[PDB]
Amino acid sequence: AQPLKFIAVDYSPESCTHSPESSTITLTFDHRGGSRWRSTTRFQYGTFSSLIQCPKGNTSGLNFNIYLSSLEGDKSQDEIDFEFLGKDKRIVQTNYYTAGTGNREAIHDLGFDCSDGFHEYVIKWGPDLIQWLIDGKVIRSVRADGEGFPQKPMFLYASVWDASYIDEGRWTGPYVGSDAPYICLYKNVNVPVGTAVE
Ligand SMILES: OC[C@H]1O[C@@H](O)[C@H](O)[C@@H](O)[C@@H]1O[C@@H]1O[C@H](CO[C@H]2OC[C@@H](O)[C@H](O)[C@H]2O)[C@@H](O[C@@H]2O[C@H](CO)[C@@H](O[C@@H]3O[C@H](CO[C@H]4OC[C@@H](O)[C@H](O)[C@H]4O)[C@@H](O)[C@H](O)[C@H]3O)[C@H](O)[C@H]2O)[C@H](O)[C@H]1O
Repeated sequence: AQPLKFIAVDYSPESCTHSPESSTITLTFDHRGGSRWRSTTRFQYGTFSSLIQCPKGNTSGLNFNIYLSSLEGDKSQDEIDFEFLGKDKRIVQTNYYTAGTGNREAIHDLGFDCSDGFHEYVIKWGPDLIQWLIDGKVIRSVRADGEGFPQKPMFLYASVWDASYIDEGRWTGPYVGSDAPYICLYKNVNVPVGTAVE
């Protein structure tokens, strides 16, 4: 594993702040919206990790995340996700996509408030096994079957966005915004050294 130091920012770069000397990338959500960072290379399998401290206060409406995707915006994509749902800061959702088909959501109870400090989130991606880990514990394991598996090379992505418009607000809640600016911290992001492609 190696630190990720070369990133790209896909929109609203003034809402993404990188402090290389502290190995910390910070995404802000406020009246300007949010932002999204990514690796500049794709990867073909490997282990991906980050310390994450989610935003303070009433995060209803917001989605903050870290995920692998073959290309954000593509509708036939492969993906592996961690997504925090802002109305409940004591859960995280995992999911994965195969050629544009998802619908494999699972909700996990964290046992902590995801904004209380840094916690470690890890995705291990292989051709027949994917694991999600939180603070060193496997929380989900999936194996390849006839129903598809993520195999395209993928970028590492993270964003904060207002998802309150999704499913009439049932997914992340209405956006209240009482505690803007919301700041999500990503520290010690680590990506595979030898399966980067590109
Ligand atoms: O949750 C992570 C991940 O989970 C998977 O399950 C899913 O497959 C992924 O798509 C999802 O990724 C995140 O998706 C959101 C929503 O966008 C997606 O669906 C809609 C489609 O339009 C997108 O292409 C998909 O990516 C995404 O958040 C949005 O990203 C947009 C950019 O692609 C943002 O639009 C941009 O906003 C800029 C800022 O200003 C505008 O928005 C804020 C307003 O205040 C302002 O008035 C607007 O002008 C614009 O400058 C820019 O032109 C515009 O393109 C959008 O705001 C944002 O919500 C996450 O980034 C992504 O990680």
